[PDB]
This record gives sequence, structure tokens and C-alpha cells, in this order.
Amino acid sequence: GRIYAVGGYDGNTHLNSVEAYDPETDEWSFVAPMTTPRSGVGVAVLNGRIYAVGGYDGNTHLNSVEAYDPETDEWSFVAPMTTPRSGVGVAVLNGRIYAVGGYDGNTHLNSVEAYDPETDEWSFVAPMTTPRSGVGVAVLNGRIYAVGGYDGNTHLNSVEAYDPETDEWSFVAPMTTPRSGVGVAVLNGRIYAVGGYDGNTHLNSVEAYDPETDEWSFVAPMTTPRSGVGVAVLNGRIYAVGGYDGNTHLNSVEAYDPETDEWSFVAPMTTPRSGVGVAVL
Repeated sequence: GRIYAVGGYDGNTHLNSVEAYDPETDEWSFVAPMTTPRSGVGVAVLNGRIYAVGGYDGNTHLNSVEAYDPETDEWSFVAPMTTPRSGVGVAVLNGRIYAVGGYDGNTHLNSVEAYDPETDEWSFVAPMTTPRSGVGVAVLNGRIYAVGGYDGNTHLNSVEAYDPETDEWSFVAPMTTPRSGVGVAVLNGRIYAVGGYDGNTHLNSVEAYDPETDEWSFVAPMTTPRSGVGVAVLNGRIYAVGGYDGNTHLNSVEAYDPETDEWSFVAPMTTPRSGVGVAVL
């Protein structure tokens, strides 16, 4: 019932600090920091633990992975991925964590690795067609969606969906606007693509995907443009956390109500964070 903002970049330093948001009180507080600073980190929740996957520590693109236990307020390393990835998208489906795309320091990646917490092992699955760093990933009705990103040459509006029964990626309908550094969340049967960068502009626009019609539509924009934004869903609202508006790394946080189609500000974090990972536990 809390939102965790993990790592990121405050405009001067890559962060290992972590803050947690309580909606009952509308306040952020620090929890235990990670061992390794990570911006462009992917964050997933599985079986009562938060996983911080990859990222960039200011000198190295990371293949290491840390797990947070809220009962002990402790981070521990688990098995590393084979390939280092910053700007990686992370999703959980059927008891596995998927690390999707990213950048390894030399190459934008279309490879995908899956983590089994019981064996503490990563293994490769089918790669996507298009390489994507700064990709947003979400899970809806048994599929993983890889949304937008940057392939090394172009900012992408294409979207691919992964079916674990067939181990295959397939394109679905593209967004209207290309977005890298996009935040993606699932709420009430729709995927929301929040913010990002289209190659010329940092975005405050938001598009919603309905898988029944295979169509994207614009919804209300946020007040502040945000690329490198973290997005999470809690108690029926979507939270857009931090990011970069084109001039400033942000500690502000906006919440979206789909019934009113409105964004409103909530309490800001203490530390500005772009390239931040966000998850709900």
C-alpha cells in the first residue's frame, strides 16, 4: 500500500536512496538505500519483494540486481543478469520478472531476460524485433507490452506484446507520439503511456491503450512534462513520479483519476529523481 521511488538522478548525482509514499498521510519518507546507485533502473514487485534491476551507477551500466524486503528494511543482491542494462523496462508475469531491452554501454538491446526467484537464475527468452532503451513495460491480461523507447537511431512509437505461451513478440497498434523515457502503467483494463521524449520535446501528453479495440487515445495531459518518469498504480490512481521537464530534474508527483480524467499534484519527494524506478508494495 506504498509507492517506492528507487534511485534515479537528481541533476548532480546518481542516487542509491529510496523514498516511500503513503497516500493516507500524503507524505514521502526515506527507507533503506540500495548498495549501488542506479539511474535508469527497472523496478518490479514479486512475492513481497521489490527488485531493482540494472541501471547506471555514474561509471558503469549495471547487470546487478538488488531485492528489498520491507519487513527487515534491507536490500540484498540476488543473481545478476547476463547483460548489463540501463534504461531497462521490467515487468512481472506468472511468477517471473522480465528485463526488457535497455542499453549495455555500447548497444541498444532487443534481448529479454527472465528471472526465476525460486532458482535465483536469469535466462534469455525471445528477443523483441526492435531494440529499445528507455522503454516502458507493463503487463495486461497475460501479455507483456514493450512501449516506445529508443532504438539507437529513432525514438519509437511502436509497441510490441509478448506471449509467454508461444515465447513470441508481436507488434500491436503504435502510439500517436514517439516516446522514449516513457512511464507505463495498467489501470482498469487500459495501459497508460505517460510522458517521455519524442526526439524534439519532453512530453506532458498521456495516451491510453485499449486491447479490445487495439487503439491508443489521448487522455488528459499532466501539468508538467516528464521524461525519465516513474509511473505506478495504487488505490485506483496513477502516480507520475519525478522525471525531467527539459530544464529541471523533478521531485514533483502528479496523480491521475481516470473517472474525472484529471491530474493533480500530491506531496513532492525530498530528492529530485529522473530515470527513477517506481513500484507499489
